[PDB]
Amino acid sequence: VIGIVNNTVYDPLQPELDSFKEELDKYFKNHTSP
Amino acid sequence: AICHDGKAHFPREGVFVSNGTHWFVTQRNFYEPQIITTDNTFVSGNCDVVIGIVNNTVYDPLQPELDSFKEELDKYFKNHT
Amino acid sequence: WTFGAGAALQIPFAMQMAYRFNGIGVTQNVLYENQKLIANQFNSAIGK
Ligand SMILES: *[C@@H]1O[C@H](CO)[C@@H](O[C@@H]2O[C@H](CO)[C@@H](O[C@@H]3O[C@H](CO[C@H]4O[C@H](CO)[C@@H](O)[C@H](O)[C@@H]4O)[C@@H](O)[C@H](O)[C@@H]3O)[C@H](O)[C@H]2NC(C)=O)[C@H](O)[C@H]1NC(C)=O
Ligand SMILES: *[C@@H]1O[C@H](CO)[C@@H](O[C@@H]2O[C@H](CO)[C@@H](O[C@@H]3O[C@H](CO)[C@@H](O)[C@H](O)[C@@H]3O)[C@H](O)[C@H]2NC(C)=O)[C@H](O)[C@H]1NC(C)=O
Repeated sequence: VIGIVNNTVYDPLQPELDSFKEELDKYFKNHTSP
Repeated sequence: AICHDGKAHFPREGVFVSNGTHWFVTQRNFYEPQIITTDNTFVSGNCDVVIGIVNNTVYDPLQPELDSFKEELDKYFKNHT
Repeated sequence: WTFGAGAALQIPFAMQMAYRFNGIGVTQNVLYENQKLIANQFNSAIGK
């Protein structure tokens, strides 16, 4: 393509994926504590 | 249109329909009732602006899947630590 | 337009307007938002 430009493209699933990662079971909150 | 969480959902195509008991959406030119869900409709604005809107839950296909994965992971790694 | 092909089918006028706007490739959300403005403009044009 000619004249294409730059900008990040948001993933609507990304925030939910991040929340799942954060509050999945106890990973990253209490699993890593020990 | 419909309100689920204070937001207005509208049919991508077809039309909403309810003979009381339940609400569905179907193609205009044939009576093909279908469960209203995220993919069927689309969001625009909030509830107050429109006239004549009503209420109903909108089911999400992704939620039960991630809930199955939750059943697998959240409540299996419980007491080993 | 239903009755044109045969049996007439009752519908809300607002629903018909939304379908027309879709026909011209316009989203019905704006129509619902501005129902008052569209109606007022229509009536004023009628008077004019
Ligand atoms: C007009 O009223 C009809 C009455 O049946 C509607 O039938 C639809 O049929 C499906 C299932 O075939 C319903 O979904 C489930 O239906 C089962 C049993 O079906 C019927 O019986 C239950 C009560 O035992 C009733 O609640 C259902 O609505 C059906 O009448 C239920 O056990 C489930 O809980 C679930 O309802 C649809 O819910 C049902 N739709 C409606 C609005 O009742 C038909 O859809 C109606 N037509 C339109 C355009 O809305
Ligand atoms: C669909 O859900 C909405 C949100 O629940 C319903 O709105 C209802 O509107 C009335 C009037 O606002 C609410 O009654 C009272 O309103 C005053 C002023 O906002 C508020 O201070 C009171 O606490 C009280 O809410 C009503 O609570 C509210 N909820 C219900 C269940 O009626 C709407 O009526 C529902 N049905 C539709 C859109 O068909």
